[PDB]
Amino acid sequence: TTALVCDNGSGLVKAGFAGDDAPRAVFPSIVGRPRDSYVGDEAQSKRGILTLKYPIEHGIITNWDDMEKIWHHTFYNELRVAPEEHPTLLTEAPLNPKANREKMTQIMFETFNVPAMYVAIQAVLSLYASGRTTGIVLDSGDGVTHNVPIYEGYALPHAIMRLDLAGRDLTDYLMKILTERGYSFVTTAEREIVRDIKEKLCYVALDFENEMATAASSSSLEKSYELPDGQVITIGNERFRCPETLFQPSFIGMESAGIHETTYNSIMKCDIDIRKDLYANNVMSGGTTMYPGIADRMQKEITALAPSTMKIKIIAPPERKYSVWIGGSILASLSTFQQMWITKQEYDEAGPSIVHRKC
Ligand SMILES: CO[C@H]1[C@H](O[C@H]2/C=C/C=C\c3coc(n3)[C@H](C)[C@H](OC)C[C@H](O)/C=C/C=C/C=C\[C@H](C)[C@H]([C@@H](C)[C@@H](O)C[C@H](C)O)OC(=O)\C=C/C=C/C=C\C(C)=C\[C@H]2C)O[C@H](C)[C@@H](O)[C@@H]1OC
Ligand SMILES: Nc1ncnc2c1ncn2[C@@H]1O[C@H](COP(=O)(O)OP(=O)(O)OP(=O)(O)O)[C@@H](O)[C@H]1O
Ligand SMILES: [Mg+2]
Repeated sequence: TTALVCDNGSGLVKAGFAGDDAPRAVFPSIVGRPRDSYVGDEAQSKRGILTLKYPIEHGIITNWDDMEKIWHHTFYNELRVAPEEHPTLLTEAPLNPKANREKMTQIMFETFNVPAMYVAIQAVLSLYASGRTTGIVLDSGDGVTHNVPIYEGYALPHAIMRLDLAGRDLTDYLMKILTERGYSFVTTAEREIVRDIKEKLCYVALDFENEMATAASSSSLEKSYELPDGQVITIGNERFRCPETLFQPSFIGMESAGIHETTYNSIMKCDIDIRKDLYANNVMSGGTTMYPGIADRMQKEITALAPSTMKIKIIAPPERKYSVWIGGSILASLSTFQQMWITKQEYDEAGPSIVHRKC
C-alpha cells in the first residue's frame, strides 16, 4: 500500500510515491481545449491549437472542473495508478480558504474514491524537509512568493506575507531586458528558451551596484548560451538583473517590498520570544529560490535590518526546487502519521468538514 504525494502548484504539478527522494512526475499545471481536453506536457506541445488555462492562480485552485482533469491525468496517465488503492497526500497554499479544503476533500473521496487522504500546508512541508518544525519559510514558485513563519508545526496565519511576483514574472522580465539589449524572443516556443536561460545562467549579486558597476567596466560576468538552432548568444548583466527583481520589485513596476523586507516584516509580526528562532531558521523553498548567491544575499540583507544580537541563518538546501514534495514524501512515509489520514469511512460519516478537524 504505497502512499501518493501530489504537490499542485501554479506552474507545476509535482507528483510521486511516498518513500522516494524525488517526484516521479513533474509537468505543467495546464489544461487545453480546442478552438475533449489535454493536460501537462501534451497541452504545452499543442498550445498553438488550444486555449490553455491555469486552474491554480497564486497557489489557490480557482477552476475546479479543470483541477479534476489535472488530478485524473496525474493518477491515470503520469503515475499509472488506480486513485482507489492509494492513500493520497495533497498540498495547499498558505491562507487557503476553508471552502477549497472541503471541495478538494470532496473530489478526492466522491470522484477519485481514494481510500484515505490528507492536506498539508506547502511551507510546513518544506520546513519538515529541512529537519525543522520551527522557522520561517520563503516559498517562491511560478505565480506567487510567500513568507510563512511556523512555530512547532503550525503556520502563524496573522504573520504570513504574500508577494504577487515569482518565476513567471522573472522569465517575462529576462525576455524584456534581452530585447532592450537587442536580442529577439517573440514566439511562445522562444519563451521556453528564455526560461531555460534563466534557470542556467541567472544568479543573485551580493551587491547589486558593485555588480552593475563591474558589468559596465568588464567582460568577466559574461556567459554564452547555445540556442536550439546552433547560434550562440552572450548575456552579461541580465544574469544578475533578472533575479534582482525579487529584492527590488519596482524593476517590473510593483510598489511592494522585496523578499528581504517581507521576511523581516513577517518576523516582526510574530511574538517577540520566538523571533530568535525565526531568524536562525530562514528556510528557502520553491524553484524561484534556485538562483546561486540568493542565500548569501538574503543573509546580508536580513543582517542589515535585524538587530545584531540575533543569529541570522539562511538554509537553502540544493533540492529546494522540490522540498514541498520531499516534505510530503517524508510525512506520508511515517508510521506515526498513518493515524492522521482521513479515511473513507470517516469521510462517509462526517462529510467534507472533517478536513478542518484533522489537518
Ligand atoms: C532510509 O531510506 C528508506 C526510506 O525511509 C525514509 C523515508 C524517506 C522519504 C523521503 C525522502 C525524501 O527525500 C529524502 N528522503 C532525502 C534523504 C532528503 O534529502 C537530503 C533528506 C530529508 O529532507 C530529511 C529530512 C529530515 C527531516 C527530519 C524531521 C522532520 C521535521 C520530521 C517531521 C516530518 C515530523 O516531525 C512531523 C510530525 C510527525 O507531524 O521529523 C520526524 O518526526 C520523523 C521522521 C523524519 C524522517 C525523515 C527522513 C527519512 C530519511 C525517513 C525515512 C523513514 O523508506 C523507503 C521506503 C526505503 O526503501 C528507504 O530505504 C533506502
Ligand atoms: N534552477 C532554477 N533557477 C531559477 N528558476 C527556476 C529553476 N528551476 C525552476 N525555476 C522556476 O521555478 C518555477 C516553478 O517552481 P515551483 O514548482 O516552486 O512553483 P509552483 O509550485 O508551480 O508555483 P507556486 O508556488 O507559485 O504556486 C518556474 O518559474 C521555473 O522557471
Ligand atoms: Mg508551489
